Amino acid sequence: EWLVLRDGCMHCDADGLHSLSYHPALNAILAVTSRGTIKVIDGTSGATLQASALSAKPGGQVKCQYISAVDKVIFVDDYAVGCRKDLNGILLLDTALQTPVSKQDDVVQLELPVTEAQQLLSACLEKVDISSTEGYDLFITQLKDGLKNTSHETAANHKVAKWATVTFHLPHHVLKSIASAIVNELKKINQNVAALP
Amino acid sequence: PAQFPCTDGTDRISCFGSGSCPHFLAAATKRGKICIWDVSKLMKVHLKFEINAYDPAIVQQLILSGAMEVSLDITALSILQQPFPCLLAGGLLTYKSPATPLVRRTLPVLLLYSIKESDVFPKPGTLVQCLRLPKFAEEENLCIDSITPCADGIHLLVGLRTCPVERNVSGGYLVLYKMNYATRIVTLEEEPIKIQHIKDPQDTITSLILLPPDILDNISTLGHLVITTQGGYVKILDLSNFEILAKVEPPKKEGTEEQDTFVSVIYCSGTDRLCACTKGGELHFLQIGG
Amino acid sequence: LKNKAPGLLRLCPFLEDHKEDILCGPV
Repeated sequence: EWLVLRDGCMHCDADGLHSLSYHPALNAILAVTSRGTIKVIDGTSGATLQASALSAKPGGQVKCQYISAVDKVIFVDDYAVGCRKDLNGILLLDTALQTPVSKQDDVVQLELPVTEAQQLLSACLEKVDISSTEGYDLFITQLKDGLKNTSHETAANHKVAKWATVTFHLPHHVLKSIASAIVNELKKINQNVAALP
Repeated sequence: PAQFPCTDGTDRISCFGSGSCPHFLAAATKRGKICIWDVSKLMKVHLKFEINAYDPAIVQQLILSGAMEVSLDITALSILQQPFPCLLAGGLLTYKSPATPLVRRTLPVLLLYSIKESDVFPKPGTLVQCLRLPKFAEEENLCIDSITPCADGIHLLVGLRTCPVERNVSGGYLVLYKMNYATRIVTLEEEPIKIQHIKDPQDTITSLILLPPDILDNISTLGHLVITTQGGYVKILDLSNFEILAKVEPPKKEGTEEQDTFVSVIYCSGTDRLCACTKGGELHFLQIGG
Repeated sequence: LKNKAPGLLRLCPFLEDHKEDILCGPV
C-alpha cells in the first residue's frame, strides 16, 4: 500500500472545472472551467495569475493540453485549434483561439503587455506625433484606460501585473495604419526607443 | 492565429492529441477529414486529407468480423514514432448487419496513416496498418477513449469506455500493446501484451497521467499511472500489472455531504504533487512519498 | 534563497521575511 499525503486544498472558481493542464516552464496551472474560461494559477504561492476567454465563440467546449517535448499549449474548441507558447514569462491567452479575419475592416483583438503599452504611450505622448492619422484618438483613449486600470494591480503583485494584458478591440486597417505611422515617425527622427520594436 | 482544419471552416472537431512524435498536431473532424499542422515550426499547412471508410483493409477486417453501409468516426488521435512518423487514429466503424431486420453494430479499430511525404513506399493519406481490437471491445460496444505512449517508448496504452447510444456495465479496458519496428514504417502488434478489465462501472477512466520513475529515486518497471474515475477516486497503479497501489477518495463538497468528484489530474513539478481538479472547481494537491 | 512551497548591519526586509529558510549568503 502506497501512502498519499493531503495537506489542504484551494478554491479556484465556483463554476466548476473539467480539464487540467500544467505548464512546467512558468509553473502555471491552466485550469479549464465549465464555462469555457481558462484560469491561470501560479504554482509557487497559491495566488492566481490571470483569467482568459481565448476570444472564442460563446458556449464552446474548450479543451486545453500541454506538451513539454515541444513546450506548446494546444486549445481545441468545436471549430478551430489554437497553439500558444511563452512570451517574456507570460502566456498571451486572450487571442489564443482568434479566428483569422477576411477583410481589413473587421474588428481584431490586440493583446499587449504592460511595459510595451507604457513605452507606446510614452512615445505617442512625447516623441511621436500621429494626431493626423485615423483612429488616433480611440487608440490613445484605449491605451490610457488600459494603463490606468493596469497600474492599480501593478503595485500589488508583480506576476499578476505581468500576466495582465490590455485587449484592444479595433479594426485591422486602422491599427495597421497607426502602427505604420508610428514606425515612420520614429524612423524619420532617428530615435532608438523601446516602443519601435 | 487559430487555423481551421478545413478551408470551409464548418466541420466540428471530434478528437485531438499527441503521441511519441508530438512535433505535429493532428485534428480530425466527425466527417472523416484529418489535418496535421507543423506546430513545431511556423504555423502552416503540413498535411490535409480525408478518411475513406471503404478501404480494402477495413472491408476485409469487417468481413473477418462477421449494398453495404459503413460509417467511421475517430475518437482519439496519436502519432507514433521510434523511420518516418505515422498517424494513429482510433476509429469506430458502425455498419448494418443481418441478425444471426438489420442491426447497427459498432467495432473499434486502429488505423495507421503515413505522414512524411515522398522526397514502393506508401503515399501519404493511405492506410498503413488496420489493427483490430479484441472481442470484448466489440461485444461491449466500447470506444477508444484515450491513446497514450508509455514512458519507455516501446509500449502503448489504450483506455476504452462505454460508447453512449444515440447487463453488467463496465468501466472500460486498458490495452497495453507492444511497438513493432521490424520494417521501416512504425507499426503495431496484433497480440496485446496486457489486457486489464474494469469490472466496476463506477471506476470508468476519465483522465490519466504518467509519473517518471526518477521521482521515486529521490521485468523492468514502466512507471506509475494516475487515473481519475467518474466518482472521483484517484487510482495510482503500476503500469506493469495495473494493480491498485494507491487509492485517494474524492473530497467532500463544502456545506454538504455531496461527493466533490475529481474530473482531471495533472502533475505539478514545482509543488512536486498531483494536482487534481474537483467537481466544484477546487484544486487538491496530493503528495507522494513519506 | 530556497523557494517556498505554496500552502495547500541588518538584512533587507524581503530577506528578513524569509530568513529562516535561507540557504546561501549573504555575500
